[PDB]
Amino acid sequence: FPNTISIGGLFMRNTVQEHSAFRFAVQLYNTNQNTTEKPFHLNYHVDHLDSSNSFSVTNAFCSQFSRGVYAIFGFYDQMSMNTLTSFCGALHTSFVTPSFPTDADVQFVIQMRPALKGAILSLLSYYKWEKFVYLYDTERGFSVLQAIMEAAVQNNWQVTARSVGNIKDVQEFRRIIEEMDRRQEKRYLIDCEVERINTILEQVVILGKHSRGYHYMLANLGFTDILLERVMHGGANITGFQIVNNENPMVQQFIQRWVRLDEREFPEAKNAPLKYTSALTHDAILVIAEAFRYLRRQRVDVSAGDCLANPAVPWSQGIDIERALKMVQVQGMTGNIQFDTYGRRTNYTIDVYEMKVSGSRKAGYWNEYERFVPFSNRTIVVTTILESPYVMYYEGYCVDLAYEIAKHVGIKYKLSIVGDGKYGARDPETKIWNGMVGELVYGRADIAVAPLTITLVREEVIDFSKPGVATPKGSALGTPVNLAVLK
Amino acid sequence: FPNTISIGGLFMRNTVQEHSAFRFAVQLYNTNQNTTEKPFHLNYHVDHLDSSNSFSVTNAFCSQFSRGVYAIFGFYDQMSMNTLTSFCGALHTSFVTPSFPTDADVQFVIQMRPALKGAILSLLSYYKWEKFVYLYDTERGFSVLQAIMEAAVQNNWQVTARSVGNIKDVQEFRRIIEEMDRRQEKRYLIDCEVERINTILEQVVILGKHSRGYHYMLANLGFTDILLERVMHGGANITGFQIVNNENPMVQQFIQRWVRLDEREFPEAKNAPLKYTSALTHDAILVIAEAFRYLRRQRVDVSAGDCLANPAVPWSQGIDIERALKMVQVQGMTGNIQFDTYGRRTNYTIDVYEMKVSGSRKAGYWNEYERFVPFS
Repeated sequence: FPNTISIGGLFMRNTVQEHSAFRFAVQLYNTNQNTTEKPFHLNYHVDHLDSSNSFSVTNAFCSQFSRGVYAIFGFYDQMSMNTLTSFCGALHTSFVTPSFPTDADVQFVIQMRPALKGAILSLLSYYKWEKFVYLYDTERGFSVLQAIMEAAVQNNWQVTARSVGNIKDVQEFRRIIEEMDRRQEKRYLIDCEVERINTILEQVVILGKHSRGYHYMLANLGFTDILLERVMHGGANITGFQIVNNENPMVQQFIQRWVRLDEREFPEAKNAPLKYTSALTHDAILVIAEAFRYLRRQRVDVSAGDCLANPAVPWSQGIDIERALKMVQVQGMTGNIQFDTYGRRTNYTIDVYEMKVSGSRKAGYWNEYERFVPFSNRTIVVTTILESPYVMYYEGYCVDLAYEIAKHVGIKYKLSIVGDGKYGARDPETKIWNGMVGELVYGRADIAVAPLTITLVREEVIDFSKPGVATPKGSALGTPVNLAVLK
Repeated sequence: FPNTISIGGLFMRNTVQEHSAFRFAVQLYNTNQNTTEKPFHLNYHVDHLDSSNSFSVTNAFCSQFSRGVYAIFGFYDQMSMNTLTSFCGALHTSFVTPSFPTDADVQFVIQMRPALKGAILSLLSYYKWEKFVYLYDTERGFSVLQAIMEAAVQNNWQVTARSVGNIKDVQEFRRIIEEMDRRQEKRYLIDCEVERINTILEQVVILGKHSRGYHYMLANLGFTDILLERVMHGGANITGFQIVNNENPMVQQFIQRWVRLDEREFPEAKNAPLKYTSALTHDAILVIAEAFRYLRRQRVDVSAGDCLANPAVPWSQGIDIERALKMVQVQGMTGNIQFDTYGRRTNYTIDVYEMKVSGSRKAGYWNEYERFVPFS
């Protein structure tokens, strides 16, 4: 068995705290005095790669491979995931990563990040969500999206799915929020990156939808990195998922020893909140150390060419190292760590937090076997037209009719005069309705108590009561308004 | 100058007819008896990619690079474009591709699928499309989506965009169509693949939303590969784009010599409709031949290691080959062929077809300088 074991490290951009955690964990493993805990020295060959250039990624991976490594700890993005995964699976080199788990079943990859699909489904079942929105981007895989769609089909849910990964203008976010609010959707499920979640939440705050009655389920293990002070001040319900529990004594020790690090040699240390990815990196170091100690104990011989060989010769010892890595049983900052045959984590203990007015609170926890266990009248827009004797400065015949109708039906109504001041007609060129007909067809109003003449063209886009009151087609107010008009 | 020019071929899955067209065009160039037309013998080395294992793609590209190739004709998709483009740019190896043009500006890649942004925008402005649906997928890049959104912001349109790339259940298509119909959306822009376009058209036919009052603009070259008879009987307006003019004498001669080929030697050539990708492959052979003939004429010397050498030193003659490939002005099956500094088509004409009940009719043509010119 070698006296010193070297591993490769692959870090992307915007990844500085994780690098510090990696180096600090290696230093901690080396510094251990007990020979049993540290039977061999550990070395790293950290390198930085740009996922936007596959050539550079291949060169970095091949430098790591040629220099001689036993395992590679690295990050991959949706762009560079394929290259690293395929090369690692082809050359028989285990790849420990804390990034998003791969959708497909691939060997020689150990993913430190637990999957959120089961927890999300369990929370949706617990909260009894039968109809909601799902704003998603495909930067962490399609597993969650496919699971949500399959569950909705099976359970006959009403999920409004929207891909927000390609949106670069916040006005589109505002339009989406307004359109979905007009449909009376109180429940959102945001499965996006931290910055995208922040943008969506801030657009919500400006739109003023953070009041009571709104529930936001942030499907991201970045609850600490999400800015929601405004939203908690609003009073809306927020549900989040986390894996690093501050009450764990190991986490407390790691944090207390992590703060005293100088910001020069360990940048970002003791400056910003500890990202969960850093905990995953520390746990990855622990997993590698335990696996290699197990390999040494069992007296397994371990001991490099080029990536591009037509007769690709895999390591005879690669399978042994992969098996040793995947059979590990350790306790780390993220709890129990166990991997199945495909390198995915098992025995999750995801902490489910329910944000309260005072602050964040632990709602409960989710495990693979115990499932989830807890720790415990809108104003209706009435579009009208300014025309005597129907509407005057409001008072008039139509105002009285609207008051009577809103009395016969149980509703609260707010009048609004159409900005363009037109009754309505289809433009022959652009096929765009205007006036109150346009307001009703496009959902900007719920009812039009105005002298709208009943016509064949209009009857095909909206529903008229008896001699008439107009409503958008398919609305729930059609029959009540008709009956009120009768009486 | 070498007496024999060798090129590489990288053909992904479902690329049989393009392979046959590649071989046939190379044979046609070689069989020419004119001394000036064929000053060298053209050889090709064909490999088939998997496109789903980056290791396989890199292995194939490195085999091609090592065996010795002056140019590489190939295909790529969104899941293998980055690898081939990066390797070709780094090693100064020209990559002639009929695939979708890259969103970003990259070097050492000659793309000859004309961009549809200008034609689509011109048609939208000409038809007064100030409110329409936009069903798109990202299998050919985000260029069209970005152009449409910028145009909507600038012109105050009311585009309703929907990414149908990740939809695998037709019920989602039906729900989307029903929702847009409840909002009185009569005009659609479907920038999707041929299979997804066919699925969407099947859904609209099932829902009956193909009457005389609906207009569908299929923003995808390959108008002949889309099943439109069912929607044709409905009477809805359908607009499509093409780059191969069937009445072109060169296309006529190629078809005449192309339908009388052995089905064993040239599979898919007979009893199948020519794809625009095959025409682009033939035009790519024309471009390569013209570029190397020009290089020979100017007495430019052109004449290889491994992919991953640190530092990777590009070979000095790659600049000259790329420059000679990008300065060609040749008339092929897809009309005029010229390239700008970034290896994209210029001075290209896109035929706009409005399909009627009687049959498809060439409504007009679009050019960069002269915009949409209807025939009336």
